[PDB]
Amino acid sequence: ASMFGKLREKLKSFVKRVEEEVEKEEEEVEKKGLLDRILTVEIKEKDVDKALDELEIDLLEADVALEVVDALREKIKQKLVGKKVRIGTDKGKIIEEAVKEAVSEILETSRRIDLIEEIRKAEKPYVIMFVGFNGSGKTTTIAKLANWLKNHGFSVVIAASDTFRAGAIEQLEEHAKRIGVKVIKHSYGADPAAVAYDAIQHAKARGIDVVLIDTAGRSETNRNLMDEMKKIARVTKPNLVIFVGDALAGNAIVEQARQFNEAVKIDGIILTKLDADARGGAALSISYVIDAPILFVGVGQGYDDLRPFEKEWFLERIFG
Amino acid sequence: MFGKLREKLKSFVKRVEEEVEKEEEEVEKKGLLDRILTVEIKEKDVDKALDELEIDLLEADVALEVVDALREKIKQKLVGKKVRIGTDKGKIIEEAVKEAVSEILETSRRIDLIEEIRKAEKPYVIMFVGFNGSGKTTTIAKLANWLKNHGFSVVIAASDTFRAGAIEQLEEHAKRIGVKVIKHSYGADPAAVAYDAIQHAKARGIDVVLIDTAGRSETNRNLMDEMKKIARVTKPNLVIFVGDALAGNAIVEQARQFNEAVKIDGIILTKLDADARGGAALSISYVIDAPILFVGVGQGYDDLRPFEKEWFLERIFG
Amino acid sequence: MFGKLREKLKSFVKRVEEEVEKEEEEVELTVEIKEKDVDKALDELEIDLLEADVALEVVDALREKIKQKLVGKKVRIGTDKGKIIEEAVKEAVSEILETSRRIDLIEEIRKAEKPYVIMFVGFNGSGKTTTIAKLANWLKNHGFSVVIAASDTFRAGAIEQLEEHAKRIGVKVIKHSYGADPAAVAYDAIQHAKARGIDVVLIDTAGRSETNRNLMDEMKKIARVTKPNLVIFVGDALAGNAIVEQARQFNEAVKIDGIILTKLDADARGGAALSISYVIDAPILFVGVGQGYDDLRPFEKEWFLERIFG
Amino acid sequence: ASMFGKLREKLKSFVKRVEEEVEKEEEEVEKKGLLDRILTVEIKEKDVDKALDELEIDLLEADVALEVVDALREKIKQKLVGKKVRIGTDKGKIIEEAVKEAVSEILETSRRIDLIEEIRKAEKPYVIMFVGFNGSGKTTTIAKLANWLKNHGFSVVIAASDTFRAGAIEQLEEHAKRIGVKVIKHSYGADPAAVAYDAIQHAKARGIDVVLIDTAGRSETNRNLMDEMKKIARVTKPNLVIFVGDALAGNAIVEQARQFNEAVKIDGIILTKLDADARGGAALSISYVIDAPILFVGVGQGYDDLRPFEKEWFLERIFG
Amino acid sequence: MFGKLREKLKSFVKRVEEEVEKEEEEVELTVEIKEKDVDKALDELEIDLLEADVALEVVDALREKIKQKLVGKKVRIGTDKGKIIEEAVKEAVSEILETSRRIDLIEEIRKAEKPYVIMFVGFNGSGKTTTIAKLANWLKNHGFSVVIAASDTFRAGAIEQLEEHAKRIGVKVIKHSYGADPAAVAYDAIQHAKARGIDVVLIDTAGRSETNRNLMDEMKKIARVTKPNLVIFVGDALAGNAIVEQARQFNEAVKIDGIILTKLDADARGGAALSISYVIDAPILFVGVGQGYDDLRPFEKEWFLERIFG
Amino acid sequence: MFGKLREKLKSFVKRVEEEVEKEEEEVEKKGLLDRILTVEIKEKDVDKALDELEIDLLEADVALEVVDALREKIKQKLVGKKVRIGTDKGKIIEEAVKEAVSEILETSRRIDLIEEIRKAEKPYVIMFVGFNGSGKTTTIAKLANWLKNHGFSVVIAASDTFRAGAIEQLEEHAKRIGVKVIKHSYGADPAAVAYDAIQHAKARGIDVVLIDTAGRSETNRNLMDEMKKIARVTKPNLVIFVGDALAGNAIVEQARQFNEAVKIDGIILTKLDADARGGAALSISYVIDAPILFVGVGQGYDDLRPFEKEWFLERIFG
Repeated sequence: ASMFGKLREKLKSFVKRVEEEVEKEEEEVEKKGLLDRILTVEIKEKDVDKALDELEIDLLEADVALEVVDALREKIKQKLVGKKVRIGTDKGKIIEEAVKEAVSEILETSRRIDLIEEIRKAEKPYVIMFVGFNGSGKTTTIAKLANWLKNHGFSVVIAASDTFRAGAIEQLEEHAKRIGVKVIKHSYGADPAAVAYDAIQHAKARGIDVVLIDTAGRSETNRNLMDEMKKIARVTKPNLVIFVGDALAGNAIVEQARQFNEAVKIDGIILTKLDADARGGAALSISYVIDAPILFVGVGQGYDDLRPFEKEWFLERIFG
Repeated sequence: MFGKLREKLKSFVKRVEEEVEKEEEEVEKKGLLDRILTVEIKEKDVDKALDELEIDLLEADVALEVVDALREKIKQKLVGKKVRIGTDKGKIIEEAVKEAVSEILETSRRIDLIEEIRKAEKPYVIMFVGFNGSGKTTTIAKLANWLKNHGFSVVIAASDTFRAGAIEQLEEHAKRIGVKVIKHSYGADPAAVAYDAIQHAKARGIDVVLIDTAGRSETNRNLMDEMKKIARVTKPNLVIFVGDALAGNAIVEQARQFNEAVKIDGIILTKLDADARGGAALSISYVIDAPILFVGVGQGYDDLRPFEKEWFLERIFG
Repeated sequence: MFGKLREKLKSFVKRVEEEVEKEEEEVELTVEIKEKDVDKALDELEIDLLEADVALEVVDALREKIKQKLVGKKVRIGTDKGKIIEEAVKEAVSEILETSRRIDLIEEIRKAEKPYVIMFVGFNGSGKTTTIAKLANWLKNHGFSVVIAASDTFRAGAIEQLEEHAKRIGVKVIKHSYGADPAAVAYDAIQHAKARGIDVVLIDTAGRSETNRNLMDEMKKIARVTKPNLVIFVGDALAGNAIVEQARQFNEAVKIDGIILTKLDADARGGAALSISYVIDAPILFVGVGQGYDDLRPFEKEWFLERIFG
Repeated sequence: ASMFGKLREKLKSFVKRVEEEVEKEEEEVEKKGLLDRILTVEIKEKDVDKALDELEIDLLEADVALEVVDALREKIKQKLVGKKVRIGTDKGKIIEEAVKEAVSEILETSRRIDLIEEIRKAEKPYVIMFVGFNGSGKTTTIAKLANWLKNHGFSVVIAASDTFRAGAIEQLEEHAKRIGVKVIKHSYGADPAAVAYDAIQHAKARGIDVVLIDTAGRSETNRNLMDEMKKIARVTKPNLVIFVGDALAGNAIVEQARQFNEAVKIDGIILTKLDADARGGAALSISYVIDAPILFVGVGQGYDDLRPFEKEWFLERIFG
Repeated sequence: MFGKLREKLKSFVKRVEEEVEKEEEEVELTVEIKEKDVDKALDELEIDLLEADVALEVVDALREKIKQKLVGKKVRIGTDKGKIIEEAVKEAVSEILETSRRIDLIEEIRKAEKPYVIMFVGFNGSGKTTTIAKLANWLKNHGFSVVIAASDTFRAGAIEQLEEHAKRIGVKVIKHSYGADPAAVAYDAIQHAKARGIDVVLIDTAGRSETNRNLMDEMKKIARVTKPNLVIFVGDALAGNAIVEQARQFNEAVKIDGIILTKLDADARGGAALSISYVIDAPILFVGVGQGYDDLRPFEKEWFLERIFG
Repeated sequence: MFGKLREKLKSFVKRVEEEVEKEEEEVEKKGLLDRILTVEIKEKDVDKALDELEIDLLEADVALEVVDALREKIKQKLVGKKVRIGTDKGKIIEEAVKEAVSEILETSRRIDLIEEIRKAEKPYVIMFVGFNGSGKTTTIAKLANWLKNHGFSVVIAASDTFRAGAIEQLEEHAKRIGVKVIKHSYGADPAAVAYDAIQHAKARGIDVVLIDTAGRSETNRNLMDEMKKIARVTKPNLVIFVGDALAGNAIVEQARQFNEAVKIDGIILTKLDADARGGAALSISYVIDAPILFVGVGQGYDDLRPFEKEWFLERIFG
């Protein structure tokens, strides 16, 4: 549980800095003998500004996207400046509350997504396309989501559209064998869209609820991964596009999502290896940047270690 | 040769046949054979088969754009069509497919090379684009020969300036057929060399200028930007994309890339005689909306042959 | 130096001179230069210029100017045609070097609310790191306080070199740990300058992409964070087959305000140096003509023209 | 503790196969009515040979070096063939005992090394050179060994001869700061041997017991990592050369050690991330191939998670 | 086909013929070829052969043989010099193709305790995978049972292709999971062949290093595990600037017993094909002269010589 | 220029001085100044300083072999040496260092180029080895000029067959000084071209053949094997390694690699005038046991200058 340790440390450091400025403000009032007229201080811009400048530095070093750093700064500044604190109250809690609110607001996307609700109301099959670079944990995630879907009453078939990774496909089939879901695949190096469109036809004929599409995570010979993704999305017309990312790649995940998003619009996000994320700045940033909710998080190597995302659990982890 | 594509078009016909058969058996059931002599193909008859054809065609390297256009050209040529109960549906259905494929090979311009040249103010400038290993260099030698045998004078610009090997090869074949090669020093500016060739052609009253271009980015780097610069400077009458037909997994995407930089007027496919798949070759004209002008069906100078849509269709449908 | 450029401009002038003489000797009070006198020479000039790394855009603008100055120009018989033609050409070249805004660095710093923030862009090997040290020295010698941000965070070597030079000339370098966020370091440096009333902050930036993401995006991020007063492209004049394309690329991401060309003194072709300002629409501010600190010289259009013609 | 799971599974499978052949042999005796004359069976070659052929296949797939596969086969064959088993005894235990012995014999190197004993008897400083490719965990290991050495009464200095990795050096110094040991370093890209020779001079003058040399784990521009290692070894004349390897790189660790060994002779081995090794074939093979004992193993991310190697703990892990 | 080789051998013959005629016409019962008659032509032959991909070792051996056959040779006046010289040259070339042991494959299989194990070595693109299928077909057509080990474990594509061809010709392929240990697969295949009384096991191997370790080491490991009856190098005849070096490399790790050259029919230079057997000291066993199964032909020295001379 | 090396040799002298001073102060203590006029340098006086010099020299790019040889040549030139109490030790100590450095520059053969050529049976064949960017090509042009100005006829073989750029450059400079360049087509066999050059020289009675060689592996590939093949075929009288002196982190290791393939007889260092470090330049002759023959101290033809050990020592010790 050194989880989000670096983010937590920088937010903690900000709170302390401001707290100490507020404390000087109180002592000034006490010293000047103003206690016969005033028992509160009003947080001023000079109490926060340097602390805000250093938070910008610290958060950028902690992998927080610039956009999110700016949104956080202004929310906090707006919540604090002019805020009245009575001498002898816990100023730390008042300051931390503003930060916590700002962070919580950062986690809001213009759409929450109830996966089960979305599938139930939809004309079957409900088609989910996965995007992401190799190493993100896409393949395992798809098996785990299949398991979760099945455990919730839905039938599922998987399209192996990662056609050039015979290893990944073999893995995919072993897991799918173990959970009783079918994998549709063609020959090595097959056309990814044909494979997926095939899995869709299979789903229609056998009345399967959900089609999950495993995709490639690198470009093969002359044609962009992004182009291939657009072609799969044109052919399969997904109900939902999920971006998969490795929480440990703090230096790349937001940018990876940005690249995919420009090609095929992301509806939802899944973060793997989150339990091992000792930093947290990227994970905190991604929903905001892509304006898409995090649907699931990987917190272990077991099938039940793919958990639906809960905002409050995430905040608990950041703040303690 | 095109066997794969032909295998797939063949099985689609078979599947539609089986559905039409059930349509007839259905008429049989209601004991209406005594008064109804025809059934009309319904969408329910072609639908699953069309989905299967989409799969099959994508796996055979047919571009998405073309697969979608084919589905609709066919789906609409069959649905509502009346067929005679008891006859062989095979001819009829295959006919519609054959038509759809034929329309797919229609581009918005046809190009009569000799006619375009004669009417044009000399020199007529032709720019070739394409990646290396598609036989661009040899193609340019062959096309030069062809133009001469039709009475045009020709000069070639060696604007593939970083490939000394290719340039040597080019001068050989050019000396062999009595055509001049204009070249500068190693690593010269491609546009400068081609512009130079053009001034020479004006001065000496040459009919045709062929610009041999690079087929890879140099260190500087970008191939597409280099092609843009050459087109800007030389203002080509005609831009021809050269591609190796055996590269079914690439050739269409190659053309798309060049097309975005400099608009392609015509296509030449090499090694087409050896193409036993044909999805890409079938796709390229539609995707780029440019006619295939010649095809390479051998290693002889006279194996670069004017493209005929009809020969192409025959090869497909056997 | 600019030898190749000079040789081809000279042949063009002599080529037209012949046609003009050959028209003075067609009369026999004035002779008029005609289109037929400049065309073939212009076309050959185009070939020659392209071979000397002159950007096409610049080649075309030169054609246009030379043509509008010469065609229809009437000159007295007996006069020196070669010199009149060359003067036209020289005017054309001089206009090519004229940018939509000359820039007085010192004036811009003084009239600006401190700190004046300069962001450098360019690829590695362009002399960026050394150039920043020299510019810092120059700025100090005109009585400005200076601080340098080591935002080239993945090159421990270049940062040591920077710190050594800076120490010599009494300039502080701000740096974080290895591979730090470049925008964070620059922002930090700016907060310091504010706190210390420093006049100038120089931002040293990466010159390659990391196992990470586009150099171009990184530059945009830095620019957003620091809101530079001035953005300066650094380029190596010997890279005639590259620098103009380099600057186009950068200019696309973050608008360039001025150019510094290094190793200019060794440039014996010059087409690229002649082109770069016109193409990016930014003045050349300093040129590097040696390895000494005083070898980063403020740029003079005149000096450049003299090197080109004679 | 899916630790060494794949190796364990293949050895288990071998035991079962032979056990079933022995069981048929017993039933044959019982069936033929020979119980009035014989109450034991003698394991024959035909009882083991196919099982031995499949063990060779299985062990090669489990990353066991060929050399070790051959040694294991012959030891087992020799222990089993002609072995007398009384009907009604536990044949499984008898067969497993032979396998366990063979495996244990495989772990014997012509030298065990008592590190503390070696340092105490030596003219100070005792110089240890580390070799290994990047990603092996060399740098962290050196800090941890420094800690262990210090906790055992020895003073320690570290040479930063990994001169081109400013990141790794910074890490190295943070850890060394935390445990109170000095790091000697020069400028970026400095000569690795000069740095190490410098740390040795420092050690002589201040009477430090141990010098640890952090080395590069990749070739820089034109000159082989192996050449650089030979040059460091010529200059520093180490008392001990330790090869560091990432237990998770089952496909490479034995070969990595082989390459280094040919250049500078390895005295001892350290395996990191062993606790996470779900295979075990390489770890089992390395001592034998290089004829060098494993001195320490990494079983966690804490400083006390670098543990002295014990053969019996290793066998316990393999067999259960 | 072998055109380049033919052209240069022919010019050498004609060059010496002149010197010999020019010596018949110096007498006037016999004329003796002298060193001064062959030297300059030999030196020019050396240049020409090196340019046609003939290995230096082979060029030198040819010099030696041609020289020992011609110098001091006395020929009757009136005789055809060109033909006598050419016969010498032809003998030299023929000896170059003679290896320290011709090999009768069928005989070796029959007289050997089954299974006879063949291990193939070579780099990707040499036609190894296709060649193994064709060799399997050939072996079956002579009444041997065959099984193939898919030890090229990191190429899912090539293994599918293999399995397709093999299925056509009634041959089983043994394979494990993706990226399996190559030696393990081959050993497995051998245990099967034993169990099933199969005559021949063909081992298909990798033709590049993985994110792993040297192809050459992998080949040694496989050879140790399988103790091949025969090791066969496969090479693409069109790779004249590579194949001999390829075989040297392999031969160094695992001794090669024989060679198969593919695409031989398209080879219009031939220097490498002429060289490979002499250099590695192994016979060429089969040549690929087309895409049909019957286009893997047993190799005939005579056939090769006829293609070279006429 | 060589400032780094000079900085380090300078500080070693200073450290030995300080120790010798303590030796004298020690004599002072025992009140023996009245009868003893000299002290002899002991190993305890040079030891720590020699360890420091090892560090300093390694960091300055001095090869290990040379650092070790220097330590011993010095340690043995100083230990046991008597110095005069009260004088300046600086001259004395520096003298020993200067000597050690001088011996380090001694190779087992000296090479008089003109003399070796005159006595040899023509053509005298010289093979150049080295990696690209070390100025091999230009060096060969300059050396050609020099040979001519000393009355030798020269032909050059263009065996750098895959670099059309370099070959053009070479022909220019060669035409400029009236020397012939023998070349074949692009990508020709280097040994064939050089052998060809040699036959030409015999035929036309040329004194000297200079073989321009490749400086990188081609796709085939190996550079060293290619050099072996060329030496085997051409049987060089002399093999010269060319290296850029500014590459202090590489040049010695480059020479080692070539030396292992084909034994180097002499060395030419380019851009030496710009070398402000000098550890590598100081090291190379010893490591390879081959004399530096010429040095490049400028861009002029006459800036390729015969090497003089004495000039070199002066440059170091100022």
